[PDB]
Amino acid sequence: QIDYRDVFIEFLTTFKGNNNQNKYIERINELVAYRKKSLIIEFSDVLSFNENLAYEIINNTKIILPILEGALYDHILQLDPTYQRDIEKVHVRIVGIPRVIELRKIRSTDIGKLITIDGILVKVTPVKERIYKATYKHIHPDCMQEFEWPEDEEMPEVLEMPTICPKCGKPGQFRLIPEKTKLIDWQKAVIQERPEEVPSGQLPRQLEIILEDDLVDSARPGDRVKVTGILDIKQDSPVKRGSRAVFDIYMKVSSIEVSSEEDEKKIKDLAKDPWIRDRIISSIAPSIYGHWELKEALALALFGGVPKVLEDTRIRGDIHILIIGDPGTAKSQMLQFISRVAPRAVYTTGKGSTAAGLTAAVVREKGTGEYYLEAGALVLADGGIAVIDEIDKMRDEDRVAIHEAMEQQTVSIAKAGIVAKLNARAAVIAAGNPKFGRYISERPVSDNINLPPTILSRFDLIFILKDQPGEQDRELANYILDVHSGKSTKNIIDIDTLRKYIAYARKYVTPKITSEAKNLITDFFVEMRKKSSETPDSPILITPRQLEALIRISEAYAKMALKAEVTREDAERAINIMRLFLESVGVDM
Amino acid sequence: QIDYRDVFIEFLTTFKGNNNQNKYIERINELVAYRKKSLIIEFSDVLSFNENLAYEIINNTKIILPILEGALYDHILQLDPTYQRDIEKVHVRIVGIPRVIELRKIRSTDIGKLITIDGILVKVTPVKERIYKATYKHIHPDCMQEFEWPEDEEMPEVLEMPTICPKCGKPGQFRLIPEKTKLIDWQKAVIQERPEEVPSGQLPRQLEIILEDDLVDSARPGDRVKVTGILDIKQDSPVKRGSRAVFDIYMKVSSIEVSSEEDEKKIKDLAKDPWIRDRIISSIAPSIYGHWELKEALALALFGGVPKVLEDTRIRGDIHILIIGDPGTAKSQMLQFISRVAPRAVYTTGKGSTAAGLTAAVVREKGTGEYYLEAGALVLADGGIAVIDEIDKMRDEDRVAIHEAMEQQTVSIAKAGIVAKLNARAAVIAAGNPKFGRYISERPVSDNINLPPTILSRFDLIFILKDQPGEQDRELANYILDVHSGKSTKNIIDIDTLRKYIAYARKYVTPKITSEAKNLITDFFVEMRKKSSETPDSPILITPRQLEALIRISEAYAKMALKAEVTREDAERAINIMRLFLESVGVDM
DNA sequence: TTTTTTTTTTT
Ligand SMILES: [Mg+2]
Ligand SMILES: [Mg+2]
Ligand SMILES: [Zn+2]
Ligand SMILES: [Zn+2]
Repeated sequence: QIDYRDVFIEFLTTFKGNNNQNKYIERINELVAYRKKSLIIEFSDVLSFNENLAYEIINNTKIILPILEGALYDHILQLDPTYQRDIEKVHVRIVGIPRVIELRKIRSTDIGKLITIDGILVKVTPVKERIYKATYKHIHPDCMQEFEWPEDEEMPEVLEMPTICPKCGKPGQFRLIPEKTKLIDWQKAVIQERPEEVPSGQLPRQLEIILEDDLVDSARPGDRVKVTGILDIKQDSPVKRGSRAVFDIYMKVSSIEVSSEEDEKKIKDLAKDPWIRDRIISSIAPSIYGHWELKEALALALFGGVPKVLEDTRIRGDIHILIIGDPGTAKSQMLQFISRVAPRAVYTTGKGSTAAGLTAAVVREKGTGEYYLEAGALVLADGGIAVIDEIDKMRDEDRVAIHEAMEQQTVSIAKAGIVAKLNARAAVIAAGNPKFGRYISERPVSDNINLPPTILSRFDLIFILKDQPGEQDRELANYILDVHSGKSTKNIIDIDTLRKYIAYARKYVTPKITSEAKNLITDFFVEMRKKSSETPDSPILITPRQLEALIRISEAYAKMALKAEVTREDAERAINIMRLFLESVGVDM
Repeated sequence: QIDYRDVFIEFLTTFKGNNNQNKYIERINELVAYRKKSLIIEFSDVLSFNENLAYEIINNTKIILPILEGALYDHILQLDPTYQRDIEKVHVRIVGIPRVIELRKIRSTDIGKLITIDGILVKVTPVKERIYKATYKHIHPDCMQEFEWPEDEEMPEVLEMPTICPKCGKPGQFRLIPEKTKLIDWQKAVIQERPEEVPSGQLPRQLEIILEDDLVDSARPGDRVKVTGILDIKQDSPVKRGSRAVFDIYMKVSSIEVSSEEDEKKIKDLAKDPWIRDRIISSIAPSIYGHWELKEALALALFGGVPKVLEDTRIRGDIHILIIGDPGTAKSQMLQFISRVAPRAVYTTGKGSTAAGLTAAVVREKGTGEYYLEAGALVLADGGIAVIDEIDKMRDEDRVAIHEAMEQQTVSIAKAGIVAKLNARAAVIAAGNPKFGRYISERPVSDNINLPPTILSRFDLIFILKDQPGEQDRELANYILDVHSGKSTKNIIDIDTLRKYIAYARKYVTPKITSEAKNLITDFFVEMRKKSSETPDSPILITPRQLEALIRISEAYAKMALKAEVTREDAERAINIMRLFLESVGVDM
């Protein structure tokens, strides 16, 4: 019963963070500048400042938020009167709730309480409008009266029409007036539990969440998010009894977090090391012995090149890697590691995927009867990495559907009266086996690969892996047994901070090509083309695409060290890595 | 007539266990400490204590269970007052009901009586909420009153709305109030009769069961369960009568069990025998003469290895066995025995299965038109054993769908806008015939097996069975006729005990590799690679997977004797069994 | 009819 608005104001105005700069007065300072009508407050901060205040938000969230939000609005008005007539209400979002519940463990006792759920966003609906205060006209020749139907109460989830006119007391028919109705933004989304918490032999479960007002379009499908809000039962057709007094539960989101300053200096400290590139390479798949050249190639694909957008066309900035090897060469283990360290990645297999599922699917809604597009794997991976294991097992008629997405980075659909074009700017990493399971050194490269030259030319680097039992078996066996014994390699960058390093580099680094790097790349390309003409029967063709691979690889090397330009050292590395690629496919220089 | 609450309370406090330890008193505090809010009792113990109490439960179940619930709740509160305000209702479940009825023999006379049914779970729905006490607000300009609609009575299965407002006596509009409504967890499951109970030439029958409150998520599909509760008729769509006074039936589950301390003593006593490993092997398929190396191999697959989960990757712990042999070599008979003895096994046929059915299928839901996922055979066998008979009869383009699930133990689907990953951690045992039906000694091994090297490397052990007539025919003929004569081999562990032994071993034993075992395994693997390179023509490749096979087999041998360490003795056995596998495929050592 | 994944018969 004690007043908390005064406690809120002093907490907001007076608070000391770890940085010791009064974090919480800068957020409200930016609140009036950009007019976002939403404030983020950490539960750890309010708990430290006032234990009693933190509890009251947890257990009395229903009747403490409108009071608390009203106090904040008055303080905002005092700071700047211009906020009036621009924003009517300001929302306060609380994050970091200790009450975290697994999606499968939700029971009846959790209804009506503020909880937090971690999951994967799979579906988003277009933004719509919801009525919370309607206006009606009594169509009865004596009334012609206007009244807001739900008095001193917002309109419930199910729309209800008045039966007795409050202005005359007589029944009849009522007409809604849209221009006098108050609306609010409304969006529906579906949250799926993470594969980590799925029990054995069970399919994952899904939960429906509702986003309103400024929370709409705050995330995209495939993201990993944490949602805080209140659970409630869902009503769809209350008019039809139809027995079965059983309801499903939904969630009203109060705040959403999508998966800080101390990370910047931590990343900058790593880049200061002159051997940062070697540290990153050594940190790729620490459980795999050897394969140093493959680890270097996979590191480049994670960073990628610099895309170019021009007046008339655009140039692909992503790097594609293809690996062919004998079974048991740990090709899949490295691909699994890539899908974990990448900030955004989609893992698919050759046999378990279709052309429609990879790019886009045209699906007909049974109710409406209209066709609409469904995002494929490549579309969902835009701006990230796409992994296609067992690519050689895909049907050739089905594999050609990704030819344009791999180079033009677009998906074109002309089906069922729908013509559309979707961006698919995603790097592709693929693995497969030779034609006869294992590579045969007694036969040419032409029949060993068994892939059309069109798709091969789209890959920047192609590595052929040969399992040759030699003198390294003892070293390999010792390394494997140490892994099984729990021994772990040291002096490596862990997966969590490595993911942050890649995300920062891909966002704030854009290397430029210098004059000295141009000469080295130009000379190598001329020699590469001349050497290729010696053998025309090989299925590997040196096209102008290979020249752009040199540029992309060179930029990726500079981006690893957070450099602002491509020097001659990066060009030398780019030439060296492709020399190994050419040697593997049988081209010697 | 008389009150049994005093008898019930003293029954728990005065009952004596097997060794006079009062096996009910220590359950009460466990319920209090863990707040499990559910207590189970045994009918035979109740019958052994007081015959009158047992009859009243078995007959007047609908009027004595709430009475015993109240007495139990009072006894908990006095034992620990803190139990209040956390659990407002405690359920008591009775098991071991003598009234057992087959699913196909249910008649109208059994309706409303406490009965027990044994069957197989097939379908489970997501957990929902059911209203048992609602709150309404009369939307009439004069009432604005809130009341609980069902007075002194639970809300029936049909959602019924008040017609006359009790607070004012007038009809009108009533609005449900979810905040004041009381809910209860609700789940729906389908149970199927056992295959051995189905009459000749008919499909198995199914029954619908309802699980509520703590009984939700009590089992997974494919389990064998025993459900006890009251039968009742199902009212689904009573809005329109449409004649047809015929109704279905459903069961309200009161207690459920799936598929003990006495068994642990028996299991531990068996492991004390030094020759337990040989005793266990002799118990595998007692009706099959010979094939000692195959029985030993099948025993290892039942126990398996130790899966390793690291911060960046995970290692398969299951063991895969492949058998190729001439027809009539009892391959199918031995595989059928494995399905019976394994705690969780799925039997499939190569011809009677498809790629979608083995791993996962995307099906368009008819009600909404939206695609969703259906678990395949491998997913349903997670944590168990998958048996694939006639693997050679599968289409090659269709058999490759299980390559990922057999090594990475995952299933990836990218179809119709659905991207998902599922765990398929199961062991695969497969059997098949050579290319020409029977093994041809003239031709090499490569054309006899007729399988790609990729799938062959996935199998830890491969055995080739040759039906060669010889001097052993008389011994085989005598053994078969003795089986047909009813004679049974003695000194073998029964199938029921063996299943319990395997389940205990797989849950509480995690062997570790010692230094001595590491040296023996490393030396053998190096020798294997050197020998394989000398003859680069065999269809078997010694990949690094073979090294991990030795580790998994070594752990399985230690796990068979409930040993916590892998001594040198287990390494020698693992090396010895692998030697026989190599000699079978013609790889001399 | 139409696109899609699936089991099935039959164009
Ligand atoms: Mg692989
Ligand atoms: Mg057979
Ligand atoms: Zn009126
Ligand atoms: Zn009333």
